[PDB]
Amino acid sequence: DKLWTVKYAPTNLQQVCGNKGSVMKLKNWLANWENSKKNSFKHAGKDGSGVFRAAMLYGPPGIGKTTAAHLVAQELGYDILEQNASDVRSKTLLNAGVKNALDNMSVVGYFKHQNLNGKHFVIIMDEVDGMSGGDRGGVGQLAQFCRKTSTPLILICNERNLPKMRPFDRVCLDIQFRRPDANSIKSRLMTIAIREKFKLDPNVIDRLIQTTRGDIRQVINLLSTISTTTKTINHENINEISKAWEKNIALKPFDIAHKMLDGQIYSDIGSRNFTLNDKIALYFDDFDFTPLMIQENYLSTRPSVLKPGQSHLEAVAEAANCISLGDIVEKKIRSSEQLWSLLPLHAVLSSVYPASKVAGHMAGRINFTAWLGQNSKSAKYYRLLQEIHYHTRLGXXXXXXXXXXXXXXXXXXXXXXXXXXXXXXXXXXXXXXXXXXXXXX
Amino acid sequence: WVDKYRPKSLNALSHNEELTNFLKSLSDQPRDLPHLLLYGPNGTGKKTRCMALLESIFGPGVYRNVVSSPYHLEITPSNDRIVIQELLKEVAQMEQRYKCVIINEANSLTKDAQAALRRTMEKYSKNIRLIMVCDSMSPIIAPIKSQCLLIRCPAPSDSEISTILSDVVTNERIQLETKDILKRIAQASNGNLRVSLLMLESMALNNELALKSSSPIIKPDWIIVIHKLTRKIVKERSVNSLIECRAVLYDLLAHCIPANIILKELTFSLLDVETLNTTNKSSIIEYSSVFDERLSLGNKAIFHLEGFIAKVMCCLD
Amino acid sequence: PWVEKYRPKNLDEVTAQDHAVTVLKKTLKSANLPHMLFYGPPGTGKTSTILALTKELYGPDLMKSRILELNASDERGISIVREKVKNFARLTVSKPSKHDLENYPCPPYKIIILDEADSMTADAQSALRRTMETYSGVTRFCLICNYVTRIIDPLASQCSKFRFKALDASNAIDRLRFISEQENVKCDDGVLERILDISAGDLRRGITLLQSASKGAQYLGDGKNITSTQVEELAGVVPHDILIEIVEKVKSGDFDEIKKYVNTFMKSGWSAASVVNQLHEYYITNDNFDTNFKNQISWLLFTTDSRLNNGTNEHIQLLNLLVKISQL
Amino acid sequence: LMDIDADFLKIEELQYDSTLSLPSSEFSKIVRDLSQLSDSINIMITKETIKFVADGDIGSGSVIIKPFVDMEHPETSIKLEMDQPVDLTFGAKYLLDIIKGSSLSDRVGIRLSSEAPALFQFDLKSGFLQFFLAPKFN
Amino acid sequence: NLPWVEKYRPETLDEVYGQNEVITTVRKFVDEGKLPHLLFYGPPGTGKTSTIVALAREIYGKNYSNMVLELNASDDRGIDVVRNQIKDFASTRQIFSKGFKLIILDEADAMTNAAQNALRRVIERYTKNTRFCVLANYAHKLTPALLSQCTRFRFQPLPQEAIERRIANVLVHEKLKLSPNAEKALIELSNGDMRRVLNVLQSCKATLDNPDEDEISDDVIYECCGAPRPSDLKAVLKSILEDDWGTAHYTLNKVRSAKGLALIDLIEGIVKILEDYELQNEETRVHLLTKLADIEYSISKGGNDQIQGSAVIGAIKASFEN
Amino acid sequence: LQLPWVEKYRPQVLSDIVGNKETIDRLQQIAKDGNMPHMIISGMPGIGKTTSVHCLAHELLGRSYADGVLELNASDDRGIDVVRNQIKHFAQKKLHLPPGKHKIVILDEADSMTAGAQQALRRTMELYSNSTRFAFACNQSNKIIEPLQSQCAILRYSKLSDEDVLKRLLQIIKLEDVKYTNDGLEAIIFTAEGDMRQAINNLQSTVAGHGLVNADNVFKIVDSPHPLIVKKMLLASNLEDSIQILRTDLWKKGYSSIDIVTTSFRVTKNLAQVKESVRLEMIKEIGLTHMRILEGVGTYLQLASMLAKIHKLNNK
Ligand SMILES: Nc1ncnc2c1ncn2[C@@H]1O[C@H](COP(=O)(O)OP(=O)(O)OP(O)(O)=S)[C@@H](O)[C@H]1O
Ligand SMILES: Nc1ncnc2c1ncn2[C@@H]1O[C@H](COP(=O)(O)OP(=O)(O)OP(O)(O)=S)[C@@H](O)[C@H]1O
Ligand SMILES: Nc1ncnc2c1ncn2[C@@H]1O[C@H](COP(=O)(O)OP(=O)(O)OP(O)(O)=S)[C@@H](O)[C@H]1O
Ligand SMILES: Nc1ncnc2c1ncn2[C@@H]1O[C@H](COP(=O)(O)OP(=O)(O)OP(O)(O)=S)[C@@H](O)[C@H]1O
Ligand SMILES: Nc1ncnc2c1ncn2[C@@H]1O[C@H](COP(=O)(O)OP(=O)(O)O)[C@@H](O)[C@H]1O
Ligand SMILES: [Mg+2]
Ligand SMILES: [Mg+2]
Ligand SMILES: [Mg+2]
Ligand SMILES: [Mg+2]
Repeated sequence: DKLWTVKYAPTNLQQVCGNKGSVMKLKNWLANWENSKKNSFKHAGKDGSGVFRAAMLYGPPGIGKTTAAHLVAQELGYDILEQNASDVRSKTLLNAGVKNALDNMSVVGYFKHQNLNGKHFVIIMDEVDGMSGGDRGGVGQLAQFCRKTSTPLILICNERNLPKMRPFDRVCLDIQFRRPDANSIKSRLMTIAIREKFKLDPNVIDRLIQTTRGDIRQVINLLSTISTTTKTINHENINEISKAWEKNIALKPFDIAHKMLDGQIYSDIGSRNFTLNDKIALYFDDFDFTPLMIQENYLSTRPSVLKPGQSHLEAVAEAANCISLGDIVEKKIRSSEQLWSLLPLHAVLSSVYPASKVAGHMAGRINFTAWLGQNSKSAKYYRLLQEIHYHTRLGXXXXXXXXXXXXXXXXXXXXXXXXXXXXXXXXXXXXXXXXXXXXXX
Repeated sequence: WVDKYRPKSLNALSHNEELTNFLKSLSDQPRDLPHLLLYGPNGTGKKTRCMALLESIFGPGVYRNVVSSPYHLEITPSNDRIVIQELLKEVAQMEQRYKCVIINEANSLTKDAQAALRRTMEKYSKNIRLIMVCDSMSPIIAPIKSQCLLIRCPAPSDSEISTILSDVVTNERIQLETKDILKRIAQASNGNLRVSLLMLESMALNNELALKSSSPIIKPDWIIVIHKLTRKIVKERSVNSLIECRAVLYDLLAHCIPANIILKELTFSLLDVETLNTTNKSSIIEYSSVFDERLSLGNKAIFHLEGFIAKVMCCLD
Repeated sequence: PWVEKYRPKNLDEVTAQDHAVTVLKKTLKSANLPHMLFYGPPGTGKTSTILALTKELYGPDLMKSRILELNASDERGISIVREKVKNFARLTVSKPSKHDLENYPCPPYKIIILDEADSMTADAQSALRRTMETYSGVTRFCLICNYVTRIIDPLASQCSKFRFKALDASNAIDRLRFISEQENVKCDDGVLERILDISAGDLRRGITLLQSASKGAQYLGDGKNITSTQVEELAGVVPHDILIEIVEKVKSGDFDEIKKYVNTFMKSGWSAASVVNQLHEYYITNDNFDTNFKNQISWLLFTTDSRLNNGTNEHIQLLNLLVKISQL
Repeated sequence: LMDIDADFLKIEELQYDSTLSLPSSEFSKIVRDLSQLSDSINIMITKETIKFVADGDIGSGSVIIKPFVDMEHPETSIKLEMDQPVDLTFGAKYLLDIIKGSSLSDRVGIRLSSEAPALFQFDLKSGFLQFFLAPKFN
Repeated sequence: NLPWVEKYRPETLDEVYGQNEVITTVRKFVDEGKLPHLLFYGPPGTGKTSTIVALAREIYGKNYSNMVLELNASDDRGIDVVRNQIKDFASTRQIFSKGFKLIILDEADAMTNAAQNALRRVIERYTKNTRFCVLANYAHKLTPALLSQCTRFRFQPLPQEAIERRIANVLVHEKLKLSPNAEKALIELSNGDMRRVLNVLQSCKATLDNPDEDEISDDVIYECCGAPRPSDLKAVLKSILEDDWGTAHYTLNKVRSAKGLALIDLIEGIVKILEDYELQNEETRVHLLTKLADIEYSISKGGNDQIQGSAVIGAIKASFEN
Repeated sequence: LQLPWVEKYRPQVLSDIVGNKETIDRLQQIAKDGNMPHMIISGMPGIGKTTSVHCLAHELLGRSYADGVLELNASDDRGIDVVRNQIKHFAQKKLHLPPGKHKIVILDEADSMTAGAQQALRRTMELYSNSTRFAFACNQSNKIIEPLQSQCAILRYSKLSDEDVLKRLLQIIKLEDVKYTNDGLEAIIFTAEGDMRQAINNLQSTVAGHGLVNADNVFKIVDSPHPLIVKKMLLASNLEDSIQILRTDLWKKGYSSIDIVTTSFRVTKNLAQVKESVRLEMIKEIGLTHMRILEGVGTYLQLASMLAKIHKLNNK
């Protein structure tokens, strides 16, 4: 009846697939909070989680952040007072609302009372990187609370390295959540399936995760599509329903790359059963991923379409070039909300053409696009190198920094005696080091 | 390190006297300094020949998201024209005696942006003086060229770069076995003082401050990887190989390394390969000449670098 | 700066481009003055022609009273064009003074001049359209730019086109000699013209050399003229000899040698892509190269040039160009 | 109507350390006055005496009222059944919100206890509107 | 005192030249009570705005302003204006006469996709009571969902016929004479844009006029709208084809600088003058059109006037080795 | 009154949609059960998305559609405020429905919804998914912030095959007694490229002005270069011949330079006569020129170079 992500939502931190390291880091902080307070938050314990009034969770969509924060709170007996983007968190309302609970106790904490925190709040300011123009000065006031609160404060966001999030930098314990581990999600998904009365090839359960880029919430929803679609599952159906489901609802981006890369469609015969018009049309079946898909695996095929006496390499270079050209086209299509009339050309230059040059037998296997997550790595690191520059600009363009900050690595990693010497003799602090350490790594 | 021995004054300028004097003879009217446009390779000493000229004119204490100082501010376009026309004009309120503004990477400015800065120059030129640092005065509209000193900044000679080298050791107490170790460095960075120096510190901390004839030149995290890729490209020229080169590129990019930079080094670390005849090479540059444009006209960089390698593996195999 | 200190104060002052001005003069006596689009290379006299036409038509009195100007500096968004611009446009003309009615022709209309209209968001240009069409009865626009391509077809249609041709070395010397005289500048022979060639068309730059250079010839105080080679060194042009190295290094020479040499040029040499421009003028003029050579070299400079106008890597592009011309 | 998943609480009649009562219009004025001085209002019931204090940055605010009973107008009388002293501090914002019940009953009952939420009550001819306010930290 | 461009603006439908197929269908539609949503698309100065304005008058007469709602790129038309003002007018009956309302969205292609999308949803919900007319230079800049909502009427470039006719009208109510092949030149250079014709024609009624009865020649026109002339252009070709480089490089360099011409113009004219020759090999044609087309393209982005010129000489020359 | 046929013959039940069979059935099943997940239906213009969702809405709620469905499209206010109130209030609304049914919120043209608003929607559909389910309809799912994306199923829609377009085309023909020709229908199909709305609209405009739906009539309302001519220009054995077709039949007749290219591409695509490899190299050319036309240089010259390059390939 209820969505699956709901009915199968963790009930104990003992069910959060992944980030277990960060969950611990979280739970701890929420434990030593009373003491951290007792000590005026000036004793950064062996964890550092001691000089921070509030914690800042962050990471990709559907990986357990909101589940952890809530759960870690309910586990230490505290009562929860949460807000999110659906609420108005402007500086005005913020100061006329929650500001008042920063040093207050739960009225529910009484009619519930052995609980040691039952009468205390854990403020969960969720979806903070979602505070728009409907929250004037919200981040500022919120970042000010991280310094003057008298109760645990937990903030969640997806992009910690954003400009809007700058005011939060030095003010709180930011624990990172990365994309859960496949085995974790694979194991979890299995458990689900079993309880849902069905089985699935570990190769299917595997590529899903790969498509979902780790979004455990998405896979769960995506996995509830089978039983919800068909009326009655049977002994045999299980093995075949995967097809219609996988090649349609689930891994559709794959059945596209498959068809597109099948040489049988480019041979004189099939060449007219599945016309040029159809090949181009396959593109409009997911014009979002199709270009990414072809580029991803146009070089992992055993071509059957090569002209007589044409090497696999040569034909690839031709598609390589076309892939390149199609890009030029895309950029322009995305430079003017009014250029969609160029998509057909892009269909040809980014998929159909490159494909026809190497279509045939599938040597390896259709892989999801590497470009997306690969675009996260590069981006998430430019932000780092950036803040590092806006700290060394005192001592070359941000570019000349990553192409000259090589020597620095030595006199900052070399042996790790002369510790303090170089470190401080650089005008760097704690975060100035922890940050420069990440990228350099 | 390198930041240490940097000329914090014009009297310290030890490079290109023709200009070092040009700057002195130019600072003879601290109340009348025409706009300035310095162009040239990187690490030639221009950006420093700037903040050193501002203490010569303004107060030496002229050292302190923008880099502001009690005498000047630095603008780095890292839209953008909005900032130019807005910030600047606001700084034009510096009268109620002008103020200097340095435009780093005047190449990173869009045609639609420059046009704004131009008019802005001709406007409050009384309260504002511009110092534009850049390389290759190609993407700079003429309206600007004829409103600022067209000053070039040729890099130091191999023999002149070494001179500034043996000096650093004399202070850091380094042991130079001979001049060789130095002169090799100058030819290694080909003129990039930012390198030759940041280099002489690298192969100096690895040789225990005792420079010996065995000089393991500086080899940054990336530059090396490019060469290992330059190799794989000449050895194994197959589709399966290309797939590998991919992951390498994908990682050079994910580690904040400019794609147009990868192309550059790679395009030349291939031409230095003796195992290639006039043909292969003259076809390699052309392919880079072409794929260079491709990069500046699109967004997904790999798509362009990969296609470059493919055309190469064919030019060879 | 003589550049602005010598800005034509009257429509007559602007010589260079007259094919358009002569027409402006005669239309000056009519309220039928069409909207206009001035366009041409840099510093050809466009912005001058406007202010002049205006002074010549309104006189300093109604000057700032019934004329609005917005340039690359001023903010010109969809919001501004539909507001400030549309407002002053729709607004009723101002009442002339008794004196104005006596010295200047006070047309029953105001003027909106959008200089550097070249860099206006197409959106804003569009918002300009109906505005500068329904208010022709009292308002008239002037759009200036360097490329017609940058101005939306609709507007190019509404405006009467005025193509400001470059400044021919013949049209320039006249206005140049008049500058050297009024400034007692000890100019040599191969100077007056060398200035125009180096700054072909852009008179502003042609004058900026005649000023930033003569002030340097006085420094020497030698009273000695200010020859050719004297100039260019300031303009940014590359030496003639350092060029001959190129030509010869290409007339014969393997790959590596050029790549080797080119590296040298980049290393420090005048980071001027203009090397291309000069390699052009050379080969096309030289009488020792066959037509078949002229032809192919022509196409190559064009290719590399086009490649260079895309923010490409200076070095790469230039290397290839030399390596290709050599194969020829 | 709305679909509300109410976290039903178990309110139980407790024995508060002190139990006063006074005109709602008065409690209102007092609360409104003091709230201009601090974000917190301290209510002290010591030696059969009602004392409200507000300590801010601009200054402090102190109000004290002694029990009595005017037979002329029973509704303007201040009661007070103390059994043990009480010193609690409440958020000014919540008192400013509770005083809004000052249109239902001309009198307001207040029951305080060191270990429980304060209880402000307004009497209705056939019921009541009561507020349970949790205190601040000590 | 309106500049001719505006002065001779069709006051009624019968005054619009060269768009008859549109005028007739539209008028029939109104008389038959089956007027669909309209999309008038075409290049500049073809009669689009003139036409709906006139069509609107003719339909409502004076109740115009109170029965018609017009907005254009000069107006604010973001999503807010659409759900509000526009939507309001579309869902509210008329105050005066009974019938359907009319909303005119001029230069609709200037609207954003967001707004266009909202616009479309409004047009969908109130199609049974209100009529919309969208105008644009490019249908392709219009959301398919919007376009798919109306009947299209392409306003094509004014044909010789039409333009020759209007020229006749202006010559009467204006003491003006135009030589035979001078009217022809004006035509060939206006590319069917009635707007450019009326413009140059007054750039002469204030140029040559001395005896108030002069004769406008081919020259007066070619020079007015700074455009080449067969003789000049057709000469520059010869110098390029026959004479040496140095010589041709001169001919071109002079003809354009002495007449204020630009490669762009010359190229075009040449391509056509050259399109009639009977070349030897077909490749001559190909490579020729190719390079010339490449040149023209690089110019639109500003390369190097000098080189690009030598490029034209080279291309034309090189290709003529057959 | 002038009831548009795109509206008059709009599928009123999941059955009537000639959509993407596979996916539609998926919906048919959700219609019978009731565990409708939040979903984002994306795809090209006019293939039956908005129809689809509304049809799913009914078969699920029957007489409840009235109070259990809240539609909000581009013509409505959908900012932070409405999302934080109207929408939220709706999900919090009490409505007694059968075991597996939930209230539906339909946000059409969802790619127009500002991020800030989408951002403020997140929590609402997460907290009240037990009584309220969301359906997003758009052309670009790319414009939907990921947090919302991970909360729902993504259903891609494909353009309609010519067969499918043809069927619903005939179904309307019978109910309207329209006089048609086979070539006439092929003209509509050919010019709708998988867009049912576009097809129908044209069909009606075609009958509304010529009664009989024949190729000649169809291409009259379309008013674009007639396919036949464009074809005879791309196949001309001599470059001189085709340039004449471009000069006499296309340019001289006043067709847009954009009009020419687009049709050229469309025709090259269906040129079965030629070979895949060939049609594609041509397309690559027509497109290159096309993009040139879009960058301003839409000159006759350009079109000529296009045909020239074509011949170079169709000769090699
Ligand atoms: N790490 C995890 N382990 C187990 N189940 C998970 C995990 N992450 C997500 N889920 C499922 O996904 C649903 C939502 O996860 P949340 O923790 O609320 O996501 P989130 O990381 O806050 O995502 P946002 O709001 O888009 S940032 C839960 O109700 C779970 O069923
Ligand atoms: N035709 C001319 N006659 C006389 N002086 C001229 C002429 N053209 C330019 N000048 C000089 O060049 C300077 C610039 O002229 P402007 O009118 O500002 O040029 P422009 O054509 O508007 O240039 P842009 O903005 O770069 S396009 C003036 O101050 C003049 O002294
Ligand atoms: N078909 C025509 N018949 C007569 N005069 C015309 C015609 N087309 C244009 N004109 C003249 O050109 C001027 C502009 O025509 P408009 O109808 O405003 O053109 P348009 O098609 O709306 O142009 P845009 O906005 O640039 S697309 C008018 O004032 C007329 O004098
Ligand atoms: N698959 C289909 N079967 C039958 N009729 C259809 C189909 N697709 C579209 N139609 C007709 O086209 C009209 C509009 O289709 P819609 O469902 O609104 O398309 P759409 O995909 O939502 O388009 P947008 O909003 O522009 S993306 C309907 O009212 C139908 O009459
Ligand atoms: N004249 C000089 N004498 C000594 N060191 C110099 C000189 N010029 C440059 N350097 C070195 O180069 C570094 C920075 O180069 P920079 O001035 O920014 O040049 P560019 O702008 O070409 O990159 C300095 O910190 C310094 O170590
Ligand atoms: Mg969450
Ligand atoms: Mg100007
Ligand atoms: Mg119009
Ligand atoms: Mg829809």
